[PDB]
Amino acid sequence: STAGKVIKCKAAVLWELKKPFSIEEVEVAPPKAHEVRIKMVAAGICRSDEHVVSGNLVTPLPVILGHEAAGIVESVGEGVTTVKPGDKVIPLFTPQCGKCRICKNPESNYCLKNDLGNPRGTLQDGTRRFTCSGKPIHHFVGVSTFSQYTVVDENAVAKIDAASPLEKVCLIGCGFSTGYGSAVKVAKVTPGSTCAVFGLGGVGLSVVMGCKAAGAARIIAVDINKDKFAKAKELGATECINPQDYKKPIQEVLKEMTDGGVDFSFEVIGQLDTMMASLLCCHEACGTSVIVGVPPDSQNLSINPMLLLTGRTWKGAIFGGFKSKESVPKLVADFMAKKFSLDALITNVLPFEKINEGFDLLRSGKSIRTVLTF
Amino acid sequence: STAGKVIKCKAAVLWELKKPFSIEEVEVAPPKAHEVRIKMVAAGICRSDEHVVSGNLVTPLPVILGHEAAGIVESVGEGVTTVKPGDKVIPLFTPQCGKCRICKNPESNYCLKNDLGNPRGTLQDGTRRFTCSGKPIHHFVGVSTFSQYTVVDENAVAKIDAASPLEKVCLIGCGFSTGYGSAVKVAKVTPGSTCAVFGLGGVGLSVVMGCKAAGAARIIAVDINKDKFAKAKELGATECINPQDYKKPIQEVLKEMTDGGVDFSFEVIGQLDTMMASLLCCHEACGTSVIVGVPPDSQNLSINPMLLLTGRTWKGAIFGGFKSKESVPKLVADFMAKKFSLDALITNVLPFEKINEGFDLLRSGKSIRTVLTF
Ligand SMILES: NC(=O)c1ccc[n+]([C@@H]2O[C@H](COP(=O)([O-])OP(=O)(O)OC[C@H]3O[C@@H](n4cnc5c(N)ncnc54)[C@H](O)[C@@H]3O)[C@@H](O)[C@H]2O)c1
Ligand SMILES: NC(=O)c1ccc[n+]([C@@H]2O[C@H](COP(=O)([O-])OP(=O)(O)OC[C@H]3O[C@@H](n4cnc5c(N)ncnc54)[C@H](O)[C@@H]3O)[C@@H](O)[C@H]2O)c1
Ligand SMILES: CCCCCC[C@@H](C)NC=O
Ligand SMILES: CCCCCC[C@@H](C)NC=O
Ligand SMILES: [Zn+2]
Ligand SMILES: [Zn+2]
Ligand SMILES: [Zn+2]
Ligand SMILES: [Zn+2]
Repeated sequence: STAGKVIKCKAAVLWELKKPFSIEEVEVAPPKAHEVRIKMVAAGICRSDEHVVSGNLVTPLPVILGHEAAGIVESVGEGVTTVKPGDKVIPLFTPQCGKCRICKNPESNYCLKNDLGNPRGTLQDGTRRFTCSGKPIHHFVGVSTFSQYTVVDENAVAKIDAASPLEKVCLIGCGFSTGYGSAVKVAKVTPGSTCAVFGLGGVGLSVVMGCKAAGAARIIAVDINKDKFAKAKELGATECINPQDYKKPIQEVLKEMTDGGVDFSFEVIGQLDTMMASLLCCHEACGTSVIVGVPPDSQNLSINPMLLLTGRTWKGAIFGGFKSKESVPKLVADFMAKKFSLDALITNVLPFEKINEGFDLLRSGKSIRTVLTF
Repeated sequence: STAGKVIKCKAAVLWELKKPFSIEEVEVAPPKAHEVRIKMVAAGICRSDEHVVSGNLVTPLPVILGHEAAGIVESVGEGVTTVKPGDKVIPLFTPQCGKCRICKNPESNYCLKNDLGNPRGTLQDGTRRFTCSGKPIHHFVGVSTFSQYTVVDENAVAKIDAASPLEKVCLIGCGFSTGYGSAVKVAKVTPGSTCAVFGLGGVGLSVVMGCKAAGAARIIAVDINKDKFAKAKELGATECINPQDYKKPIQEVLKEMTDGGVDFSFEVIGQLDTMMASLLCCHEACGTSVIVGVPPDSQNLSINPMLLLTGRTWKGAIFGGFKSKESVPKLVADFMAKKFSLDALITNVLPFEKINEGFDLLRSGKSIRTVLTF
């Protein structure tokens, strides 16, 4: 048994910005009251993990990254009632404490227990459960899934269908839920409408899927990488455009294609130029622009408020606006009923040991989601 | 009769920025086939008219301003079907053509026939109906109500209850509907929510009324002029604060008062600093901030997109988001059914000829709405 004991296991540790992950042996303390230790089965590689490597998203180093994952509960601390050993689960980078102002508000999901805003790199009690040869190792957004075992707070873990294929449903831990929810729950795309989606990674394609589920008439997929277009069309895009092809700014291109602008635009890249273009490309009277991509820390846009006065809405969200713990089981249940499929988003499957290869596939533009198997 | 003939009458003309209006003898052409010539009865003085005088809102000069009004139809073009000579009517500075993409969208109201953004100062056929000593004068927002007679497009006039008191319901032609709608329709203020309203002029007080009607639990009225506070309390505000009383910026004061920020914030002034403060004072995870005020023509806000990414919604609207021609009769009918009262907003009544005194009252902070009688 490992229960009650310190586990020595393999993890991918980032010691320095802009450097490869190091496969280290690390020490993983057992779960305290209201904590859950998880044995990872599958972890996806998301651009947000790469934002930390590049220094675009600041969090304390050294760190174990990883936040899109599925696993099986090895054990639970005192007081835990919602999961138990052997349950299939998905760790929640956005917690759902169920008690804070935000958790009680039916329209919001950014729980006050998150470690996203001002990152400390700990669990909710303010300490770390990882050491690598006595040196302490920071957590990432409470979940740190690029390790064979991790420890997370009870309110940051969801119990899912016992029959769930973890190598696929890990995507519901971040990329798919974020993209799909940004369309169906944050934008609330109306049927018959026209949508523009900027960026066709795992998250952008899931936005395409959500717009299709919502009944959009037109979904205009925008990417500088034309290799992304075939999958975008497969998942419901009606047209694909590459900004590099044009002398005009892409917002003007989109407005001229759509009788003055789209009804719903989504920025799913994380760049200020495209966030501006996404806002400007939605119709000034009836358009809604949603920020999904995470911009580099603390860089500003110059905004003429006249852009909003005529009737536009500009908004953003974390995790597709889904309240994490109650939504994740439902989305997995939808997956099990084949309401949507995730296979098209999973381009590569590698053993955990090949994390760096999986990141290079992401940086190269060649992959959508690489899933790491433990 | 005057039907089919040029009418000679008086109008208040603005010949130059930052100068008084001049009461001039003008000639008003008969209406063309889908136009309506109206005899004015009552016109309100809105800050938006003063924005043109001060150069804050750009429009071609020389011009006849005025857009908040009620009157009696003198004559119609032959293709007119929705009003007749003798009907009471409110001119619509936002038209409702009933045909365009925006008019057919249930959620939007900024009809494509508008002369609001990028104004030409004409009627919808691109021509003008006013002359002074035979030389043309520009219209304002399609309506030009500071004149004893004006001509408007049919799609920019609503027929109202023949029994209604025109010296009161003229406010439904702008200030009241804009504020009220901004709360109930644009923000969709929810029962038990907290709201902050920046600016307590006729429009801001109408936002206070709307938040109260929607059942907000707290309505924090913000004004640098504390003489505006007693009326705000009368109309539903729970608290009134003056930013100048505090050592910290008003957004931080409001966040600390409201467990992290209001659910709905409204900027009802037209200044960039208060648009920023209003955005920042709504809660980062669940807040909605609405721009109502008209910003000055040449200025930008500096916005970090992270402000929206956590879950904020930022939007603007014209005329409270009301589809003008269908809504204005219903709001007049609500008034006649005693659902709300307008008397608190009307602080001064003056003859048309004393228009410059009415603007002086507005500029000195003394009035809410002055209504001019013809
Ligand atoms: N808000 C959230 O809850 C949330 C959650 C997950 C990820 N994200 C963010 O969403 C964004 C997308 O993540 P992903 O994993 O799908 O990324 P990805 O790197 O797989 O995909 C991004 C896509 O954008 C394209 N692209 C890059 N620059 C472009 C430009 N200038 N113009 C047009 N296309 C461009 C790329 O070619 C790529 O196809 C990232 O910023 C990520 O951090 C946000
Ligand atoms: N979007 C629309 O359809 C629409 C329609 C009508 C009016 N408006 C606009 O709404 C705004 C308000 O119109 P109004 O007629 O009520 O104006 P108003 O001048 O009567 O009132 C504005 C109030 O804001 C207060 N104020 C000024 N500066 C302030 C500051 N820095 N901090 C706090 N309070 C401040 C003033 O003391 C005053 O009470 C104007 O910009 C006007 O153009 C917009
Ligand atoms: C609020 C800033 C945090 C945004 C980045 C979150 C990211 C780690 N989540 C999923 O990819
Ligand atoms: C497109 C912005 C122009 C808004 C000016 C509207 C104003 C004239 N209406 C009422 O005050
Ligand atoms: Zn919570
Ligand atoms: Zn992610
Ligand atoms: Zn007005
Ligand atoms: Zn129209």
